[PDB]
Amino acid sequence: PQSFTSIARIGDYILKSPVLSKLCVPVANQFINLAGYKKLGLKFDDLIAEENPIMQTALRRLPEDESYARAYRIIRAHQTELTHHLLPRNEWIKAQEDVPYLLPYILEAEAAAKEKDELDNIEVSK
Amino acid sequence: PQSFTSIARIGDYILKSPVLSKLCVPVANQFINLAGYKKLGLKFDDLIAEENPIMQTALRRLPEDESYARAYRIIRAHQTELTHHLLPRNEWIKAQEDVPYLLPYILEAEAAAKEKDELDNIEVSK
Amino acid sequence: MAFRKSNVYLSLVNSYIIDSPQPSSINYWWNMGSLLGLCLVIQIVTGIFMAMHYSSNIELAFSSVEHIMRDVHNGYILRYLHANGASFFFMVMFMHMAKGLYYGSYRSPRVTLWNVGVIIFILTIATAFLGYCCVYGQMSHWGATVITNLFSAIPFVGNDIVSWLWGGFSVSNPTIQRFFALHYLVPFIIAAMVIMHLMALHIHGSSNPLGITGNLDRIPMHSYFIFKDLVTVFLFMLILALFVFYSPNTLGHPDNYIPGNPLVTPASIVPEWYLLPFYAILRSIPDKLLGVITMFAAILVLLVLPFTDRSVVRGNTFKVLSKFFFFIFVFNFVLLGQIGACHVEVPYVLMGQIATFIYFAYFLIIVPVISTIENVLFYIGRVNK
Amino acid sequence: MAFRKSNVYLSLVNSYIIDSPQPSSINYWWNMGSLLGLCLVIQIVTGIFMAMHYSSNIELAFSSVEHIMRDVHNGYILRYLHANGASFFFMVMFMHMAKGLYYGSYRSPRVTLWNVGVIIFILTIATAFLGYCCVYGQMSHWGATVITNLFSAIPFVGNDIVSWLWGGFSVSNPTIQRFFALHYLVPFIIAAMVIMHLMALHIHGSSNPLGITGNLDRIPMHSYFIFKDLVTVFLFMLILALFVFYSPNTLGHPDNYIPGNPLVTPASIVPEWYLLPFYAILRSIPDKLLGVITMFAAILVLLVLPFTDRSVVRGNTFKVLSKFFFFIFVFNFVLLGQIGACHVEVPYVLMGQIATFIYFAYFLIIVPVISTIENVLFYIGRVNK
Amino acid sequence: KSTYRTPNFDDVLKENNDADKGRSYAYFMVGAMGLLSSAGAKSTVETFISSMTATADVLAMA
Amino acid sequence: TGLHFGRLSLRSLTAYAPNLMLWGGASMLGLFVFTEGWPKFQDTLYKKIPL
Amino acid sequence: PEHDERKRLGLKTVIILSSLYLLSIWVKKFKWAGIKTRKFVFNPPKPRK
Amino acid sequence: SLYKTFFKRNAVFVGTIFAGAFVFQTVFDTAITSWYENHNKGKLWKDVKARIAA
Ligand SMILES: CCCCCCCCCCC(=O)OC[C@H](COP(=O)(O)OC[C@H](O)COP(=O)(O)OC[C@@H](COC(=O)CC)OC(=O)CCC)OC(=O)CCCCCCCC
Ligand SMILES: CCCCCCCCCCC(=O)OC[C@H](COP(=O)(O)OC[C@H](O)COP(=O)(O)OC[C@@H](COC(=O)CC)OC(=O)CCC)OC(=O)CCCCCCCC
Ligand SMILES: CCCCCCCCCCCCCCCCCC(=O)OC[C@H](COP(=O)(O)OCCN)OC(=O)CCCCCCCCCCCCC
Ligand SMILES: CCCCCCCCCCCCCCCCCC(=O)OC[C@H](COP(=O)(O)OCCN)OC(=O)CCCCCCCCCCCCC
Ligand code: HEM
Ligand code: HEM
Ligand code: HEM
Ligand code: HEM
Ligand SMILES: COc1c(O)c(C)c(C/C=C(/C)CC/C=C(\C)CC/C=C(/C)CC/C=C(/C)CC/C=C(\C)CCC=C(C)C)c(O)c1OC
Ligand SMILES: COc1c(O)c(C)c(C/C=C(\C)CC/C=C(\C)CC/C=C(\C)CC/C=C(\C)CC/C=C(\C)CCC=C(C)C)c(O)c1OC
Ligand SMILES: CCCCCCCCCCCCCCCCCC(=O)O[C@H](COC(=O)CCCCCC)COP(=O)(O)OCCN
Ligand SMILES: CCCCCCCCCCCCCCCCCC(=O)O[C@H](COC(=O)CCCCCC)COP(=O)(O)OCCN
Ligand SMILES: CO/C=C(/C(=O)OC)c1ccccc1Oc1cc(Oc2ccccc2C#N)ncn1
Ligand SMILES: CO/C=C(/C(=O)OC)c1ccccc1Oc1cc(Oc2ccccc2C#N)ncn1
Repeated sequence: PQSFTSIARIGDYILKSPVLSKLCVPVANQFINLAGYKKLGLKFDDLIAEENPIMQTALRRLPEDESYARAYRIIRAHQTELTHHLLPRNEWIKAQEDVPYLLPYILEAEAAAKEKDELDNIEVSK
Repeated sequence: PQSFTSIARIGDYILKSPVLSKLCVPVANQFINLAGYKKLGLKFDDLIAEENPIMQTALRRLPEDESYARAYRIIRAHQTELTHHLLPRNEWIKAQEDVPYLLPYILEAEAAAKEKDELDNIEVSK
Repeated sequence: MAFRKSNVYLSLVNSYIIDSPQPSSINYWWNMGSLLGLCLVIQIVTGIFMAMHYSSNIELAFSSVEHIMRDVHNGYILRYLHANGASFFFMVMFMHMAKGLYYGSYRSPRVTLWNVGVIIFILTIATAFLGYCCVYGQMSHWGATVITNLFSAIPFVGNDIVSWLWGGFSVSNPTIQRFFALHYLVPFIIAAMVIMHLMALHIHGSSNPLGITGNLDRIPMHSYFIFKDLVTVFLFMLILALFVFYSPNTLGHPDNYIPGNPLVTPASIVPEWYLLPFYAILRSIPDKLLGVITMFAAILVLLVLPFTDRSVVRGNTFKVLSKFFFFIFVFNFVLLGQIGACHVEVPYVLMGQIATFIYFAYFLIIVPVISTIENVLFYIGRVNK
Repeated sequence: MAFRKSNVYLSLVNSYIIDSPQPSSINYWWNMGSLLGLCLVIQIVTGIFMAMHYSSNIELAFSSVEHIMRDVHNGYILRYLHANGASFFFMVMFMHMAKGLYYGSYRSPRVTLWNVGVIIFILTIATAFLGYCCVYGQMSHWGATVITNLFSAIPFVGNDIVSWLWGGFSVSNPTIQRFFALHYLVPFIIAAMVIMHLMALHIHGSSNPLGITGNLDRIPMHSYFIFKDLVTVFLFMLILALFVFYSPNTLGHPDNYIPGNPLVTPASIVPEWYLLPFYAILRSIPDKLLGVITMFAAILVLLVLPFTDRSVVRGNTFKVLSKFFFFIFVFNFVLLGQIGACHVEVPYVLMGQIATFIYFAYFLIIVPVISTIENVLFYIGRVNK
Repeated sequence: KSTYRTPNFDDVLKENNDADKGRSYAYFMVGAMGLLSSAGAKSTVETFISSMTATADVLAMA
Repeated sequence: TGLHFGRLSLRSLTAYAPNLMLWGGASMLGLFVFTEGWPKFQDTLYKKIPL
Repeated sequence: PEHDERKRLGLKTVIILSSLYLLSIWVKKFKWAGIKTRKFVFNPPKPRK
Repeated sequence: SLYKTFFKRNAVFVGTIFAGAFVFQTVFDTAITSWYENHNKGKLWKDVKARIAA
């Protein structure tokens, strides 16, 4: 519902401020560790809801070696959930592996859909 | 429901008898003229119900120049029926044109299905 | 695509009454099925509004209907449209089934469609029987006494099915209260069977009056058969309005305006006109157990027609012998209705026994013999041998 | 192919409860939907058998229910299973809707499925209101007096909607007779909405407790979720049997065993427990017209949730702030039910006004603000800038 | 590693498989469930059906 | 040398000869259990020596 | 007046429904054991295809 | 073997669960009624009528 262009605009404003990045960034690190998706072997970009045309475009353009690895992490998380267990601690996702791999493909598809919408409902002047 | 092999067995027995072909054959000529399918431009083999596997086999094996002419006679008979009229008298089917064009294809498919059924439910003896 | 094809609820509407391919040559006999859908809505809607004022106790049932006729605003319109609308429902249903017999609509691949229709006909008969009991007139009490006493002749279970149906020792107060509750329910079971009836029709489509394939020339339903349906809807409503406002008691019995008395027997016990042929079949068997079996066999014998028709042609359009014996069967059905309204007297007793035999011999003897002969006459009139 | 896939009526059965692909990780919260189908069958079947012995006149209605409890064979089993079964129907429905809020089942592409469910919830509330009137106890008469008098505050049409709903000048004999006839009908409209509810579910399937796609690992319904459904069916029947046979009047009010008297007001007018939170919302607005609008807005505000949830993640499993405020909303709903059973006294009047504000502020203020903040915390906790 | 190597299943496997004992105990529990479900469904229908017989006030005027 | 005809078989019924003794007997056991407590079915079923 | 009969019929119903509840837990856990002990292994495929 | 004599032949696996449930009804109802009346002895009407005979 909220676009990723809007999320990146608010988030990059905080990260450039030296006083706002001392307050919010320690709170965001505690929020992610309490969420617990890394103990099931998932990255955050695996959790994005995909039933919309922007996300279907970005998933088509992903390189195929990363698409095979994403499918294994989702399947392993479903099997761990039905057994009501967690993964062994040496199989958890580390923080330096929790990178936004899908975010540049999403932002490129959002900018192209915005430019098409502006050209389709447009004014002229002599 | 009654097979064409059974109809041809009864009908060829009457036509070989010289006393039975003097009684039934004048009655059959009055029966066909009172039926009235020739005044709509149809032959009798156009009237056979086709929603069964034997008739679908025989319609596939018909030569294509006869299949195009059969489709035109059926379409012309539907248009004449909805106008509540008859065809002009010079467009009626004549008796020497009302030939059984589809009957040899039907009898060949019926004999092959009977031989398959006898070999599938069969006895042996030493 | 368009929104009428992509939406989940509108695509069911679009594939049934908008874009469905119809054969181009069907006539006005193919309009009876949509009139039956209008009749069922009329019977349900007038039924709910009358039920807001009705009492089902045996001391209060007759006066509740008189309270509807006198004190409810437009209450006489609700009752007369309901009672006359039941007779119009049976007349359209008789013509709808006779269209299927004539054109061979029962044949393959439409056997499941014909079998579901026979279940609908049984449930409609049971519905009209239960609503007639709720008046508790003099014909209501004694008609329920005659029919419920038939089931005591069943061996070993008969005397306990009847008292389980009465809730007591005769037709009394628990009988009328349970008959009104069953009368509310069965029209909702009929509406579910109509949905199963329309699903089987969507698979194969309709037949046509020539009997041959319709896949070569189709026209869509919307604005051609929608406007052809409007002609018969307005003619149906006009004739129904002439009965409701100008002659509202012609299709009924004047003994039903006397309250039910279990000590006085009427001089003649007569059903409504649409149940009169089945009443004459029952009175033609002297043994009581064989009479109730033959009465229920007159409906179940409709299921043997896909197996006793031996013709290789679908329908009666080009068959002169099948045309003649179809109309013999139609006027035999009218004669059986007239015998069912007479007294048990000479010579109506023997006439009803011969007409009962002709009814069952049509399905089991006449149709397989005549259709075998017509197969052979088509062959030897063409083949040169 | 097999006959369960080629037949026209069995392929609907096969694609729904036999071969339908389910996500492998759904838990026991996904069993509440099939328990609601069993509850609707139980309420319909016990309803027909009691209606064979019931009289809806205002002089006879209370004694008819006492006649069922004393004279009908196993009649006390039919009533107690019916009255306690209505409370079990509302408890399973509350847990079914709260599962949808927690896991984000309302979101796209399941908005049509959520909207049809809100219509079902409205029709179930109206059904239970009409059946409570048919007892004509002392709580039945005065509860109908309070609710029907709310509609006279509507401008220009209000004083004529109420007397059209009464059929007269107060709650009287035409009111009870029309309320029993409406009570028979609305469960059949509910059954048709359940069929439309299952059609929309077949298009997209179910969600799963992780919130992500289930297309990668599916197992069929038959012998896995059929036998998982049997565990909760037998536990449901065991707890229902403990209430019907061992404590049958715990979930009711003892004033409903006094016959209805329009001249004596009870000391306290209290609804059943499952309508108590909506009763406390109505009593917290002093103006009479704005109170009945706010009472109906408490159900219709469920439709704004697909538009006020701003998160890019479906469900509450990985969100600690949305978990906290979900359980704030749950215990606020329990407190509103407790306020609705108290007298209008200090300090329960102010407590009900604050709890009414918290109910509406969850859907319109708390959910869009918290889900926007959780979008940003996920971003800046990962992106190096 | 090699797909011909099967992972460790030893904490769930029986010490002796003995196919005529494992089948026999599972079919005892499924058979006991169909036994009790049929006796429960039979008494349920007879409770509803017997409510249509004559009431206690009707039998008192016999 | 050949067997029976018409979408069934006497071979299909010479193996299914003595088991509609027990598939008919499956629903001989049907109205066994489903008919109990009736006043109808007790002059042939309650006369037995136990219980 | 039904008080003595209601408590006798309730004892038969609770005993039967308790046995069906305990048997359904055993049968569900037997029929789910193949899914619950399933194992997965990932080997990354070779590129250029 | 006792699988194939009790649960294989499913012409009577439907049958034995339909016939063992018939004799189950009378033995179960006799056992509970005897336990229920012995737990409440001295309070029933038959225990009262035996010494209001006077
Ligand atoms: C309870 C009663 C409820 C009444 C509600 C209405 C129910 C009507 C029941 C009668 C019925 O079923 O009629 C069916 C029957 C059709 O059978 P059929 O194949 O012989 O005739 C094709 C079609 O009529 C041609 O009718 P035609 O098509 O020629 O009419 C011209 C026009 C339509 O005109 C009308 O609107 C007049 C009604 O259509 C056009 O062609 C012009 C378009 C550019 O109609 C006939 O014409 C046959 C006459 C026999 C009717 C005797 C009924 C015995 C019971
Ligand atoms: C009201 C009348 C209706 C009666 C029936 C309705 C039942 C409603 C219960 C709420 C619900 O459906 O969710 C249950 C949820 C557990 O879901 P889960 O899949 O994660 O747990 C699978 C388990 O690990 C394996 O469970 P397993 O399948 O291995 O064994 C079954 C277990 C009983 O299971 C059930 O009865 C489920 C209700 O048998 C045993 O306990 C063995 C010893 C006898 O529980 C929770 O998430 C939190 C627990 C408290 C919930 C109570 C809240 C009620 C308001
Ligand atoms: C449980 C068992 C139930 C049994 C159900 C039987 C119900 C019988 C009750 C009466 C039903 C009315 C029968 C109507 C006949 C319908 C047959 C039909 O659909 O059409 C047949 C025929 C077609 O004629 P064509 O248009 O094809 O002619 C073109 C030239 N070949 O069209 C015609 O020729 C129409 C001729 C007019 C028919 C007159 C029939 C008179 C009926 C008297 C009714 C009396 C009621 C009091
Ligand atoms: C207009 C209509 C409004 C409807 C509002 C409905 C309010 C009625 C109250 C219904 C209570 C239902 C609350 C639970 C709803 C189920 C959904 C849920 O909360 O998920 C279960 C939750 C999650 O547990 P997990 O973290 O293990 O699973 C995560 C997925 N992998 O696991 C849990 O935490 C379960 C804990 C449940 C405790 C809830 C106590 C409720 C007490 C209510 C008592 C009411 C009678 C007095
Ligand atoms: C297919 C649907 C129906 C049919 C064929 C049908 C038929 C009948 C008939 C023949 C009568 C006797 C009428 C008379 O001669 O006076 C009757 C009476 C009655 N029916 Fe129906 N009925 C149907 C649906 C319903 C429904 C759905 C309801 C209620 C919700 C209902 C309520 C009543 C009532 C209250 C009476 C008694 C009043 C009267 O005599 O008109 N009916 N019905
Ligand atoms: C409430 C009752 C019924 C309703 C609403 C209904 C509705 C319909 C409709 C709309 C059609 C398609 C249009 C038409 O051919 O007229 C149809 C066709 C058909 N119906 Fe009915 N019907 C009902 C009862 C019956 C009964 C009682 C029978 C037979 C015993 C029956 C048998 C058939 C058959 C065989 C067809 C196919 C006709 C053909 O394709 O030529 N129906 N029905
Ligand atoms: C979703 C379905 C239903 C619900 C939620 C429901 C609910 C209720 C409730 C709450 C009562 C008051 C019970 C009490 O406290 O004594 C009641 C009474 C009654 N209902 Fe229903 N009902 C449903 C379906 C039906 C149906 C379909 C019928 C009839 C065919 C019916 C017939 C009756 C009767 C006769 C009473 C009065 C007897 C009594 O008090 O138990 N009910 N209903
Ligand atoms: C008589 C009433 C109802 C019946 C029989 C019913 C039935 C069902 C069934 C069988 C399912 C699929 C299995 C499951 O997820 O539990 C389902 C899913 C669902 N229902 Fe209902 N339901 C009813 C009422 C409602 C109500 C009142 C709501 C919401 C206001 C609702 C909303 C939903 C939603 C959102 C789902 C999808 C859940 C998911 O996929 O995770 N339903 N329903
Ligand atoms: C051959 O091709 C055809 C075809 O030619 C035609 C015409 C039709 C259409 C013909 C029909 C007869 C379909 C329409 C079906 C019906 C009208 C049956 C009615 C269905 C019901 C479920 C009846 C219930 C309806 C009601 C209105 C009951 C509810 C009553 C209420 C709400 C009033 C009570 C309210 C108050 C306040 C008292 C086809 O479907 C079709 O197949 C593709
Ligand atoms: C996601 O995958 C799923 C899924 O998870 C589930 C759970 C289901 C579960 C399905 C259900 C729970 C079915 C829903 C339940 C209903 C639709 C019930 C409808 C209610 C009725 C039809 C009531 C009808 C009752 C009667 C007619 C009884 C009438 C009483 C009579 C006749 C008394 C007898 C009279 C005399 C005189 C003896 C799915 O279909 C499904 O696939 C989509
Ligand atoms: C099996 C027999 C029973 C089936 C009956 C079928 C006929 C049902 C009535 C048809 C009337 C059409 C209703 C309006 C259709 C528009 C619905 C819609 O716009 O879909 C939704 C709006 O959601 C709703 O609020 C639905 C309310 C349903 C109200 C019905 C009482 C949006 O449309 P959507 O984009 O989802 O379309 C794609 C669907 N796959
Ligand atoms: C209003 C809501 C409607 C919801 C519809 C849900 C579907 C409910 C059906 C439930 C299962 C019913 C089992 C049907 C048995 C198989 C059908 C069959 O035997 O059809 C036919 C025989 O015809 C009949 O006698 C129909 C029996 C009427 C059934 C009325 C209940 C089987 O023969 P056929 O080869 O044609 O089957 C293929 C069809 N495509
Ligand atoms: C309650 O009385 C109902 C009557 C009625 O016509 O209802 C519409 C009726 C009146 C007088 C005499 C008999 C009456 O009922 C009936 C009932 C009836 O039912 C059947 C119809 C076809 C097949 C079997 C039956 C039966 N049983 N067949 C004939 N008359
Ligand atoms: C006939 O009295 C019915 C009552 C009942 O509880 O029925 C189950 C009742 C008894 C006493 C007082 C009020 C009663 O009814 C009601 C009715 C009610 O209805 C609504 C519920 C939600 C939203 C709007 C309304 C309304 N109107 N909300 C609360 N109590």
